[PDB]
Formats: sequence, C-alpha cells, structure tokens
Amino acid sequence: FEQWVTDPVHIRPIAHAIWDPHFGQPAVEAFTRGGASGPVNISTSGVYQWWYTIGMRTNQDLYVGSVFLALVS
Amino acid sequence: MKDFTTYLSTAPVIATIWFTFTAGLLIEINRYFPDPLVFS
Amino acid sequence: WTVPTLNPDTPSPIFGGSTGGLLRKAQTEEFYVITWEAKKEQIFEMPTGGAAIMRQGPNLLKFGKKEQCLALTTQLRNKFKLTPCFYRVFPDGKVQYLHPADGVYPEKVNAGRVGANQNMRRIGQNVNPIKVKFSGRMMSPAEI
Amino acid sequence: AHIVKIYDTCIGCTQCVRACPLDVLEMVPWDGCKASQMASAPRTEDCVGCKRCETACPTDFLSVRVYLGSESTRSMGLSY
Amino acid sequence: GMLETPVTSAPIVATYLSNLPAYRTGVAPVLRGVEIGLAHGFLLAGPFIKLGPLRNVPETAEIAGSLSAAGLVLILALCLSIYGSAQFQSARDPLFSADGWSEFAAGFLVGGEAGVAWAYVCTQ
Amino acid sequence: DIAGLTPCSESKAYAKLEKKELKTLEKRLKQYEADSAPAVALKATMERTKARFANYAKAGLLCGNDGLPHLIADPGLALKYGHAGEVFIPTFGFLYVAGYIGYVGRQYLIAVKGEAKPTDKEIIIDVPLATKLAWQGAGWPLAAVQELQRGTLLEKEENITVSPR
Amino acid sequence: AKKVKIAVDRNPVETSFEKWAKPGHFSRTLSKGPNTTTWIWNLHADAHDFDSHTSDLEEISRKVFSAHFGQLGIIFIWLSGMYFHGARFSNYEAWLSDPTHIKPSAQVVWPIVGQEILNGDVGGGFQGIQITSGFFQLWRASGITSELQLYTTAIGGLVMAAAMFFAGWFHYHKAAPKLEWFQNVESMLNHHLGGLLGLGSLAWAGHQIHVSLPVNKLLDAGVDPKEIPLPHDLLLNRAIMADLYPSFAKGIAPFFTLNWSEYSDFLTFKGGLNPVTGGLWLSDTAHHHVAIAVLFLVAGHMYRTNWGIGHSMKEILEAHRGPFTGEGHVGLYEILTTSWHAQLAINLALFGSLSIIVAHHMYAMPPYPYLATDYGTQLSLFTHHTWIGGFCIVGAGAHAAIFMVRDYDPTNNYNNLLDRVIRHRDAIISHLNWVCIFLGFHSFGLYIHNDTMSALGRPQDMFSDTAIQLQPVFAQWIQNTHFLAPQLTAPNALAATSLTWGGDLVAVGGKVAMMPISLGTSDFMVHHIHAFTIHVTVLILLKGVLFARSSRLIPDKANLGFRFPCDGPGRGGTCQVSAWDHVFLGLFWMYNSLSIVIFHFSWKMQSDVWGTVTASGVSHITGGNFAQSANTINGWLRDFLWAQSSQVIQSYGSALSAYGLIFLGAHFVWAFSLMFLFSGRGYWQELIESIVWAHNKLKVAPAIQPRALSITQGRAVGVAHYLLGGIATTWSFFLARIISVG
Ligand code: CLA
Ligand code: CLA
Ligand code: CLA
Ligand code: CLA
Ligand code: CLA
Ligand SMILES: CC1=C(C/C=C(\C)CCC[C@H](C)CCC[C@H](C)CCCC(C)C)C(=O)c2ccccc2C1=O
Repeated sequence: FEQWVTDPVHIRPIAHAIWDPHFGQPAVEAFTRGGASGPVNISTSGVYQWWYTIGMRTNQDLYVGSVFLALVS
Repeated sequence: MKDFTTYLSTAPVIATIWFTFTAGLLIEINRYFPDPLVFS
Repeated sequence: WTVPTLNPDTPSPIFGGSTGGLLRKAQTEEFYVITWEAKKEQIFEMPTGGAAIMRQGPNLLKFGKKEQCLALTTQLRNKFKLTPCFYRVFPDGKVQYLHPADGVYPEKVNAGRVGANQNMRRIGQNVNPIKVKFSGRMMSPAEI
Repeated sequence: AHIVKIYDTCIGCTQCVRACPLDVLEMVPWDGCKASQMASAPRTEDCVGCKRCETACPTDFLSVRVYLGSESTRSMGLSY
Repeated sequence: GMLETPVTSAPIVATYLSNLPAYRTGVAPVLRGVEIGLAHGFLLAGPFIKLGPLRNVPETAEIAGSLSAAGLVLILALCLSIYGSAQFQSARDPLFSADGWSEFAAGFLVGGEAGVAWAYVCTQ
Repeated sequence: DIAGLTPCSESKAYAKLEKKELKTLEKRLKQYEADSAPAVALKATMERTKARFANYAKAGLLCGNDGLPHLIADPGLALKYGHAGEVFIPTFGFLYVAGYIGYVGRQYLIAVKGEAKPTDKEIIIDVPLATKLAWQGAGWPLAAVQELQRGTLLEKEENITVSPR
Repeated sequence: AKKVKIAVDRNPVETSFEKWAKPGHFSRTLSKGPNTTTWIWNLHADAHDFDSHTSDLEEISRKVFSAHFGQLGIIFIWLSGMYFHGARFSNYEAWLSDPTHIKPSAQVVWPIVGQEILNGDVGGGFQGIQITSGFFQLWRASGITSELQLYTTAIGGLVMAAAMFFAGWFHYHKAAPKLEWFQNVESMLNHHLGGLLGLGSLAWAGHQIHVSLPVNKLLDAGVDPKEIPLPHDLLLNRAIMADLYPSFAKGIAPFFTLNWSEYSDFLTFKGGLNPVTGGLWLSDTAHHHVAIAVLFLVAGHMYRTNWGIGHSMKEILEAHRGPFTGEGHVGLYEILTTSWHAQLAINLALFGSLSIIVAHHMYAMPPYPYLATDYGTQLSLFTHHTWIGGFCIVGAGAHAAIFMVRDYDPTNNYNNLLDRVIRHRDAIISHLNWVCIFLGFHSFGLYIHNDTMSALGRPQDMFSDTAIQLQPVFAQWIQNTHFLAPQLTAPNALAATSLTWGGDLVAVGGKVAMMPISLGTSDFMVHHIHAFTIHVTVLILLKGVLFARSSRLIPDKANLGFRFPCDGPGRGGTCQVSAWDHVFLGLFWMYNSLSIVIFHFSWKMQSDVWGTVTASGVSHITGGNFAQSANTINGWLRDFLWAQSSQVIQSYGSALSAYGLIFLGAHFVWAFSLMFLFSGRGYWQELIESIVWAHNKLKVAPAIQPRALSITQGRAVGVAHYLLGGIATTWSFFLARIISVG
C-alpha cells in the first residue's frame, strides 16, 4: 500500500502472500512481482483505491483500522 | 375415395401441404423481388 | 377365526439361492416370514430374483422387508389362487402376525373393523397453514 | 411415519386398498355412501409413501391423501 | 439361503482367514493391534519413498518418504480411535467393545510407527 | 442526419463495402471460362449485388459509421423524415396478416364446438369449412371490432374455471 | 419332424383406406380418439410396438416381415438418389481425370436468398457442396467411368424400391407367411449364410474379376477414362482380358483342373497399399471375396432342414452342459424362436459392434482408390460408423430389457444359464461398479495429476514420455509382431496388412496416405479412458437388464412395465427406476464415450499420420503436438478444441459458411434440451393452466385439452435434443476443419 500510493497508475496492488508447499520453483518465481519478498496475489477488489481516497496513507493507518474493527467485531 | 380424401384431411397431411404452399409462395416472392429490406 | 401360530419347521420351496436374500438387518432388527399351502408342485418367481419350485403342501419363505412378502402374496393369489399369510419375526424370538389382520383380506369389507385416520370433511375444508403454526412441531392442516 | 387421511368423499370403490403394496389400508362399514363402506388407514407405520392409493382413487379431488413425514427403516423401504 | 460359492465357502480360504490377526480370537486386542499395525506400517513406506516429491534426491528421499508414512499412520490411528467411540457406546470377541477397540487403536499406533521405523532401518 | 447517421447514398463506408463484395466475386470469376455455367452464375450474383446497393441508396436509408443501413422505429421520426417503410408501415402489414390467421382459426374453433364430436374435427380438418372461413377472414378487423362492441368477444368471468385462492 | 415348407394364408387383410382415416385403429386404448393432447404423442409412440397391439405371435411376425420390406424400399430410394445425384449434379467425370486436385461434389443449391455462396469452387469447372461420403472412391473401384452408368443404376434403384414396396404389400395383404414358416431358424441360417452372404460374395467377385480389375488396371496406368474398353467388351472379348491378365488365355480349365496357381496374376496376396492410388490392391480384394464366398457356402450346409444330414440347433445347445452352470443352455432355443425382442437384442449388439470394427479397419486399410489422401472422407467415414455402432449397442440393452419384462417366463427358465445370472446380479453389478470407480480414478485422475503438476511448475512430476512414463508395452509388442509377420508366420504374404504396424509411409499426390502409428504415454492414457467410459456404459445398461423385473427397492418392478416414470416419492424417492430409464441414462454415457473416441482419432491422425510430404520429410497438419499436449485436460482444451475450431468460426463469407451456422445452431439445440432434462412436468402443467385461461377468456380454447408432456416424454425429448445438438456440433466442427486444411 505505501508503495502503491506513490505511483498508483503503474503499480499492481497486492492482496496477500502465498505459502503453498506444493509450488515448484517456476511457480514461486512466476508469482513474485510488485517488488514483493515472495509470491503474492494481485488484488482486484479495489480496496486500495477506496482506502486511499478516504485518507489512508501508511501501513500504520491500516493496522489501527484493523485492530479497531476486530474490537468492534 | 371418400376415405382417401379423409386421410388427406388429417392434421399432418394438411400441415405438409399448407406449409409447402406457404413456403413456396415466400420462396417465389423472393425469387422475383430479391433482397427486400424496406417497403419503399 | 383365530390368529395362526407360525411353525418354524415348515418346509421351504426348492430354491438354489441368490444374492438378493436376507442381510445383516434380519439378525439385528427384524425379518418377515410368509407361509401358504400348495395344491401341486409349481414354479413361481421369487421377488428377490430367480425361480423357485413350491412343494406340495405347506411352504415357508423368509424375506427382508414387508413389501417383498406382500409382493409374493399378490403373485400367489392372482395366478395360483392361493391364500398366503405372513408374519413379522424379531431377533428375540417374538412373532407378530399380519395380513390378514382379522383373517379377511382388507379389500373385502368386514364387520368389527374400526375406522382409522378418517376425516369427516373434504380436502377443501382444511384450515390454512397459519392456523396450525407454532404447534410445537411441523403439522399439516390435515392432521388437526 | 407418513400420514394418510381418508376424507368423506370416499365412494367405497376399494381401489385404494387393492393398489396399496404394503397392506396399509382396509375397508370398513359406513353409512355415508351407496356402497356403505369407507376406506381406512389403520397401519400407517408400514406406509412407504408410494402414493399408489392416490393414483387409484376415482373421486375428484382425491378422497385418500398421503402426507410424507418422518422417515424410518419401514417408511424408507430398506431391507438392510 | 445365500448363494453358495467356493470363494464364499471353501476350506482352504476359511483356514487362511482364521489365522489372520483380525480373526484370531483368544489374543488380547492390544497385541492384535500391534501385529496388524506392523504389517501395514512396513508397507506404507514403499510408495512414499519411490514416488514422492523428493524421490530423486539421493539421501533425502528415504527420510522424507518414511516421515510421511509415519504421518499417515498417525492419521489412521485417529480414524481407528474415533470409530470405536462412535460404534461402541453402550459381543463375543473382546475386540468389538468400547474397551477392546481403544486398546486396539493404541496398539496400531505403536505397531504402525514401529513398522515405519523398521522399514527405514532396512534402507539405512 | 438522424442520431448522427448519414444517408447511405452519401456514405463513404457504404460505397467501399460494395467494392469489397464485388471484388470477392470477381476474384472467383477469373478462374472459369467466359460463358461457362459457373461464370454465368457468378455474373448473375454480381448483378444482384449491384442492384441491391442501388436499391438501398435509392430507398433513402441511413448508414452508420459501419456503413450499413440502420432502421428508424419511432413513428414520429419515421413520418417526419420519410422512413415510414422501414418499421412503421411493415408494423401494420404484419398485424393484418397475424390477425387474419388468428381470427380465421378462432372462427373455425367456434364452428366445430357445435358439432357432436369437436375433437375429431380438430385432428381431421373439415377442409370445406376451413376454406370458407379462410376467405371471409379478409375483413377480420371490421368483424373483430364489432364483436368487441357487442360484448361477445370475451367469456364471462363466471363461466371460466379457476383454481382455489 | 415337422417338414420345412412354404406356408401362407390367402388374403389375410383387405387393402382399404378406411383405417387410414381412423388414427389409433391399431390400439384399443387410442381407437376412441383424442380428448387431451397426450393422445397425439401416444399415437406415434406406440405405432410400431406391434407386440403390445396384439398377443398373437403370428400377427406380430407378419407385421415385422412387411415393415422390413418398407425399410428396404426406403434404402433403395436413398441409394437411387445418391447414384442419380452423382450422374446429374456432380463433377465425377472431371474427378476421374484429376482425382488428386478436384474435390468430390454431388450437391448443388439453387440461387435463392443468397444461398448460392454455398456452391463453392470444387474444381473441374464445377460449383457445388463438397461431399465426404466417399461415393466417388467407391464408384471408381467398381469401374464406373461415365454418368450414364451412374444414371442406369439410379433407375434400377427405383425399380428395386418399387419391388420392395410391392413385396411388403404382397406378403401382408395377399400371401402372409404363417407362424410355423417364421420359426425355421435352421433353414433361414442356411439360406442367409450360403445364399445371402455366400452367393453375394461370389457374385461381387465376378464383378471385380471381370469389370473392376481391368478398368482400374488401365486407370492406374494413366489411360484416359473415355478411352478405356467398356465392361461388356472386356466380358465378350477374352483377347482383351488376356492382354491385361495372361491367365485368361487358359479359360476356366485351371479352375477345374486345380491348377489354381495359374490365376496368380489377378488373384494375389500382396498386402499393403497400392502405391499409385494409396488403396488396397483390387487383385487382393478379389481373392478375398472368392475365399469368403467358399467359406460361407460351406457354412450354409451345416443345419438340418429336410434330409437328415446336418445339425439341430436345439441339440447343440442342450449338449453344452457343464458342472459350474447347472442345466446350461437349456431353454434358449425356445426363447430365441418365440421372442422377437430377444433376437433384436443380440443382432443390434453384434451389428453395432461390427459397425465400429468397420471404422477401425477401413481407415487402417483404405480399401478404395484415393480414399486415404482425402482426409475429409477418412474422418467422416470413421466418425459416421462409430456413431452408428454406438446407437445400436444401446438399443441392444433396450431390447434385452424389453424381453426381460414381457417375454420372460420363469417356468421355462429354472436353473439354466439365464436363471443363474439373475440369481447373482448383485455380485455382478457390485463388481462392475468397483471396476468403473477404479478405472475412473486411475485414468482420469492421471490427467488431473498432470494438470495440477503442470500448473505448479513441476513438469518433471507429470506422467509423460519426458517424465514418469506409461508405455503401452503390450500394444507395442503386437505392432512389431504384425510388422514381421510376412517373414515367418505369413510367408506367402508380400507385405503387412497395414502400414500402421511399421515400415515406410505411402504418399499419393504429395500427401501421406498411411504411415506407422507410434503408441506412447498419451496413447496409454487415452486408451484407458476408453476402457473406463465403455465399462460405465455396460454398467448402466447391464444393470437395467438384470434389475428389469425386480430389485431390493421395487420388488414387483415387472408389473409396473418396461417404461414408467417412477413408483412415487416413497422409500425416499424412486425416480428413474424402470429399465427404460437405464437406456435413457446409457445414451448419455455412450455419447460421452464415443465423443472421446472421435476426438482421439481426429487429433492423433492430424498430429502423427496426415500431412504433406516434401523434400525434407513429413510435416503433419498439427505438427506432432499430440504426444506432448494430450496428457493434460488443458492441452485438449487449448490445442484441440480451441485451436482447431478456428476454421469453423471463420467460415462466414465462404462456401463453408453453412458449417458455421450449424455449429451455432447445434450449440443452441443442445442447450435447449437442458430445459427438458432439468425440469419436471408439474411446473409446466400449471403454466398451461394460466395460458388456457387466456384462451378461455377469448373463446379460443381448444377442444383437445392441452397437457404438459408426460414424465417419460420429457426425458425422451431431452435426450434426443441433447444428442442431436452435441453430435451436430462435432459434425460441423470436424467437416469445416478437415475440409479447410485436409
Ligand atoms: C414507445 C414510446 C415512444 C417514445 C419513447 C417516443 C419518443 C419520441 N417520439 Mg414518438 N411516438 C410513439 C412512441 C414513442 N415515441 C408512438 C406510439 C407514436 C404514435 C404512433 C408516436 C408519435 C410521435 C410523433 C408524432 C412525434 C414523436 C416524437 C418523438 C420524440 C420527441 C417527443 C416524444 O415523443 O417524447 C417522449 C415520448 C413520450 C412521452 C411518449 C408519447 C409521445 C407522443 C405520442 C408524441 C409527442 C410529440 C411531441 C408533442 C412533439 C413536439 C415537438 C418536438 C420537436 C419537441 C422522441 C424521440 C416527435 C419527434 O419526431 O421529435 C423529433 C414527434 O413529432 N413521436
Ligand atoms: C396403397 C396401398 C395400401 C393400403 C390401402 C393399405 C391399407 C392398410 N394396410 Mg397396408 N401396406 C402397404 C400398402 C397398403 N396398405 C404396403 C406397401 C406395405 C408394405 C410396407 C404394407 C404393410 C402393412 C402393414 C405391415 C400393416 C398394414 C396395415 C394396413 C391397414 C392400416 C394402414 C394404415 O393405417 O396406414 C396409415 C399409415 C401411414 C400413412 C404411414 C405410411 C408409412 C410409410 C412406410 C412411409 C414412411 C415414410 C418415412 C417415415 C419417411 C421419413 C420421415 C421423415 C422425413 C420425417 C390397412 C388395411 C396394418 C394393418 O392391417 O393393421 C391391422 C398393418 O399392420 N399394411
Ligand atoms: C458369379 C460370378 C461369376 C460369373 C457370373 C462369371 C462369369 C463369367 N466368367 Mg468368371 N470367374 C469368377 C466368377 C464369375 N464369372 C471367379 C470367382 C473366377 C476366379 C476363379 C473367375 C474366373 C474366370 C475366368 C478365368 C474366365 C471367366 C470367364 C467368365 C465368362 C465365361 C464363363 C464360361 O465359360 O461359362 C461357360 C458356360 C456357362 C457359364 C453356362 C451359361 C448358361 C446360360 C446363361 C444359360 C441360358 C439358358 C437360356 C434358357 C437361354 C436363353 C433363351 C432366351 C434368349 C430365349 C463369364 C462372363 C471366362 C471369360 O470369357 O472371361 C472373359 C474366362 O476365361 N471367369
Ligand atoms: C433395428 C432397429 C430397431 C428396431 C426395429 C426397433 C424397434 C422397436 N423399438 Mg427400439 N431401439 C433401437 C433400435 C430398434 N428398435 C435402438 C438403436 C435404440 C437405442 C436408441 C432403441 C431404443 C428403444 C427404446 C428406448 C424403445 C424402443 C422401442 C421399440 C419399439 C417401438 C418403437 C416405436 O414405436 O417407435 C416409434 C417411433 C418414433 C416415436 C420416432 C422417433 C423419432 C426419433 C426420436 C427422432 C430422432 C432424430 C432424427 C432421427 C433426426 C432429426 C430429425 C429432424 C426432423 C430434426 C419397437 C419394437 C420402444 C418400446 O416400447 O419397445 C417395446 C421403446 O421404449 N427402442
Ligand atoms: C464431469 C462430470 C461428471 C463426473 C465427474 C462424474 C463422475 C462420476 N459419475 Mg457421473 N454423470 C454425469 C457427469 C459426471 N459424472 C452426467 C452429466 C450424468 C447424466 C447423464 C451422469 C450420470 C452418471 C451415471 C448414471 C453414472 C455415473 C457414474 C459416475 C462415476 C464413475 C466412476 C467413478 O467413481 O469414477 C471416479 C470418480 C471420478 C473420476 C470423479 C473425479 C475424481 C477426482 C478427479 C479425483 C478425486 C479427488 C481427490 C480425492 C481430492 C479431493 C479433495 C477434497 C476432498 C478437499 C463417478 C462418481 C457411474 C457410477 O456411479 O459408477 C460407479 C454411474 O453409474 N454418472
Ligand atoms: C418445455 C417443457 C414442456 C412444455 C412443452 C410442450 C407442451 C410441448 C410443445 C410442443 C408444441 C410446440 C406444441 C404443439 C403444436 C401443435 C402441433 C400446433 C402447431 C401448429 C403450427 C404452428 C405448426 C413440458 O411439457 C415438459 C414436460 C416434462 C419435462 C419438461 C418439460 C419442458 O421442459
């Protein structure tokens, strides 16, 4: 998110990381993208654009929101 | 002959003649007036 | 007419056997026994598959469910004009008799029977489902 | 166990009793019809729900009705 | 009665089955569990080692395959245990009882893992 | 023109489309003889193609950017700009025939309901009666309206069976 | 000892149109006329169910015999049309001169509504639809060289069609054979073995020896067709025949003096394919039909009719009695002489299996000239005769179950082979059930294993030739054994029967006619798919036959009949228990299994056999991608269905544009069928009630009460549309593809 907010036009958002022991090495390399540490999925739900529009700018902004909603749950 | 003409009056026989006639009329019209798209 | 008593030693038809017979249910829950008298030796069709020869005189068969016994009863009555009767037998040794319940086949009206599950109304006079709601269980308007 | 009900439009034709493949129904005396007999359902615990009785009833609408209910070894028609 | 057949009713076949651990009555359920567990556990290692994902590694293939065979024996032991819990909640053989089956499942785990370990020692 | 369309007679894409179709036909032509059977058939096709493109332009149709005729369905726009022959006039052409067929069939169905065995008059058609009703259907719109005003077109609500409610 | 003799009845029935005007006359139920629309469907459904109209076997047999004359008369009209259209609307004469460059065509369309574009450029200064029926190759092999010869056959075909319809009328209304006549099975086999097959083979050998061989010998030499001697000149002038085949100079003396080696020049045993035409040697084909003629004529003298010598079929059956099977084949003779359905069940089974064997042998041993290099004809013929065989086999199950319900009588069957089979049906179905589950996992699971390993980037873990291998070692051994047969086991054969076993390819006109076919891991996997889908189809159909009369669910299923929808929602639900429904389900699985068979054939041929020969070597249509790609489901989707459907979807605007339209239309009919399969008539009867109300409101309600289709007719309408749509989709896809590239 913090990298995407800088250049949203030319960066694919990341949904979450992948830890699949069944993967082979070509699969691990194939899904590594976006400057991530390892394999990741690209987000398609638009939460990046939504959260960026409503004023979120850093990962700590998302962390505080996550703990707040877990408490509300 | 009365029974034979009764057989020709059965639904499948009538439909075959009727649609054969109906199709022939439409086919012939398009043979002499090819490509009708607008009444004009 | 009195309730017949089953005779476990009654001879059985001449049948080789099949894979369509009794299962473990007969040893744990129940099974059914059908008996009848045969005027002459004849070939009939087993509801479990195959053909069997009925001995002259008493015959006895064991089946896994009631419908199988009453399927053979229909064949014996309609074609061979016999009068079979069958029981329900439990693993504990108890024997329950049925069909004919009172000795007369149900198709024929008999005095002494008490009507059961008879509604003195038409189907169109049942109440609406809303009026039998929250009655403790799923209940149709026909039940009340 | 299924539920089987006989309604007062029965004409006592006996066709439901003959059709039943499990001897669930029987005929009893009655005074509400010309035949002076009515169908009865004393042994519904053996009913399997085939609805052969409803197929055989001449009256309109039916005079015998089967409402499928709780299942069991007998009503599910199992031999195992 | 049931359709007689040599496979269903033969002398040679009957004697062979009567000597198997499952049908050999008079033996404590735990001991039968160990005897059955050892046989299956020993075989269970074969396919994992030869056709596993790490089969082509020289030395890791033996370890990885056997370690996966040990895991499957553990899962099977759980299946045996819960089966006894569901089946026996309230007869001739002690095995078919709540007490007997629980001992049987425990023996299978001990025998099965021993068989998997014994199979590994054979390789190295 | 209408909705940004242009007359096909003035459309560049429309003209180019005709050349493409004629070019395809000409390419196949040059592999035959001058007056062989295949050549004559191909020439006949080309004549119909040229006639078709002249007729549509002469009809004053509208072509889009695709260079294909588009039809106008609004009665106001059609009568305003002389496109009544595309959809508006054919609308009343079809309804006359559709009502003709339906009215003739309804007359026959009523006619045989009075017979002793109506069912046998439906699988086995009474051809003399059907031809009689076929010709009298030309005036169905007049007959149809008069039935409506006299109240004999529709059944009474009390004579129609309905399910419990 | 009832003598074998002709027995008929005079004027059994009167020829009148009275009953033509009374629909339903044949059945007591339908004779009263319609009250609901259900009557109309019942009229057509039961029209040919003779066994249910009357209980008299003699009356049933007479209808069957004449209904067969009507079928023969229809085939002659159809055959006559094919020969006539070859004479008047085809480019056959041009094709004879340049067979390798001119596409066969025998259908021409009229110039209306712009459909004349379907008259494509096929060659020979002719425009028409290209045909894949292979009639041009058949006519050339027989020696036809002019449209006059085609025209005369068509006229003869119509005369035969008229004779067939006269025979049907004569043998039903004038002189109808009695029941005792129909039951001479020994006599019928004698005439049909030595008379129909035997003399038919000998007569055709006469045509080949005297017409086909001389004409095709000159055609292959390059002689202009118009300059070849006419077939009657070859017959009348032994001098001409001697020039082509010197053996004719000796007449028929060698035949009667047993110097049969004199005829070695036209009665050959070469084997292989003719290099010039790419088809089997006609001299080999003539010796085949001469050998087959003698074998069948001997076969026709086996059964005893009127003169003591011979076999009694009843005695043979009763003598074959073993320790494991109780009474044995006792009672089968009475079953097979009193049940038409039992006879039909056997004949459909083997006739269908034969049609499938024809498909395999004709492609591997192309019997006609220029058949092999015409890839459209090879693909069409193989696919056509596989579908015919598939439907016939499913019918064999249908009519085996009809026999079990109607014609089966326990009194005649006690402890015989038939009875004992019924008495362990649970053992049979339970074992066949497990085999199908085993075959499904270990064949289709391998494809799922490969698809997952490939998607995970683990190609080394796949089942393939470059990975874990599954070689058809048994099939490969047989291919090599047949390749070396001429050396030691068939010394007098010059070449192997087929070029599929091995050796060198034969190329005609720059295209491969046949070459060795290699079996690898993909072939191993696909073959075990065939075994899986065939075994499942047996399970469904065999289950229906064995449980037609009763089961543990419906103990009295026979009384319900052969074709009923259910026995109600009781016992949990009994939908589709009747034996008719096992045919209904079996049709889907037969369609599923044969679809893979014709996809296997189509991809394997294009990838590994068909192609263009050039200086460097053979380039195949799909470039040998079967071996590496057909081991995953994704490979079939991408490389076969998606790539090869390019031709059909680009067909618009060309002569093949018709196949594009039918490709879409077939997709439509298939999806339309799911409406009938996924729904039930309860919804539709209520829908019609509201529709009927609108008609009642307008005094336009019909006298024949509308009814939703029955439960069974919904299933029949569903499967018929499902099959038509699915099969037509492949049909369009195959022809538009192979015609475009092949
Ligand atoms: C199916 C519905 C429908 C719709 C959405 C339209 C839409 C249109 N019609 Mg059409 N029209 C229809 C059915 C319809 N019409 C029918 C059934 C008839 C009778 C056979 C007509 C007769 C008709 C005429 C005579 C005219 C239009 C016109 C129009 C346009 C503007 C006025 C209008 O109708 O506003 C929206 C539509 C409605 C609310 C439905 C009723 C419309 C009535 C019948 C016509 C109104 C005309 C209007 C008073 C003209 C004022 C001058 C205008 C330049 C502003 C518009 C494109 C006018 C036009 O050509 O404008 C360029 C015009 O002169 N229509
Ligand atoms: C003109 C001559 C003639 C006449 C008047 C009759 C009259 C009669 N026949 Mg006879 N019959 C004839 C010729 C004739 N037959 C011939 C040529 C044959 C040999 C096939 C037979 C074989 C025959 C049999 C086996 C039986 C009769 C029976 C009958 C009776 C009823 C027939 C009926 O309802 O037909 C009406 C039926 C039709 C009009 C259907 C015609 C079917 C033909 C074969 C055409 C098939 C076309 C095919 C489906 C095309 C494909 C369709 C696709 C394109 C959609 C009646 C006494 C029946 C009887 O006596 O029952 C008690 C009976 O069982 N006939
Ligand atoms: C059924 C198949 C068949 C038929 C019909 C023929 C027919 C023929 N073959 Mg062939 N042939 C066949 C199979 C057949 N062959 C096979 C399988 C082989 C391989 C072994 C051969 C090998 C072969 C050779 C090597 C030769 C022939 C030849 C012939 C011709 C003369 C035979 C001869 O001398 O007959 C002798 C006599 C008879 C057959 C008897 C004729 C009886 C007549 C028809 C009786 C008429 C009676 C009547 C009342 C009179 C009319 C009265 C009326 C006008 C009023 C003849 C056209 C010869 C030939 O000429 O080839 C070009 C020849 O050399 N064939
Ligand atoms: C030699 C072949 C043969 C023969 C002689 C018979 C004969 C018979 N079969 Mg059998 N059958 C066969 C093959 C054969 N079958 C095959 C191959 C199958 C597998 C599909 C079956 C499956 C089968 C079933 C499931 C049943 C029969 C039944 C019957 C009996 C009544 C048939 C009837 O009334 O049809 C009347 C004919 C029709 C209603 C016409 C059917 C039209 C089809 C569905 C059209 C399909 C599309 C078309 C071919 C192409 C497109 C058309 C175009 C217009 C779009 C009769 C004894 C029935 C019976 O009761 O037997 C005791 C029965 O239930 N057969
Ligand atoms: C793609 C669709 C599909 C599939 C997968 C199946 C599957 C099956 N059908 Mg069915 N069927 C279908 C469509 C399908 N059918 C349709 C459309 C119809 C209507 C005409 C029918 C009608 C029908 C009938 C009438 C019969 C079958 C039968 C069968 C079975 C064949 C034998 C077997 O067990 O194979 C093995 C099973 C498979 C190949 C299924 C897929 C297995 C995967 C690839 C591997 C296992 C997964 C693995 C354990 C991982 C799971 C992880 C997860 C738990 C987290 C099987 C369960 C026959 C049967 O029951 O035979 C015993 C049978 O009689 N089918
Ligand atoms: C659609 C559908 C129907 C409704 C379909 C019906 C009633 C068949 C309709 C057939 C035709 C279209 C109606 C009869 C047409 C007449 C012969 C008149 C035609 C006159 C000219 C136009 C030719 C069922 O009855 C049904 C039953 C069981 C399972 C599924 C279904 C199902 O899916």
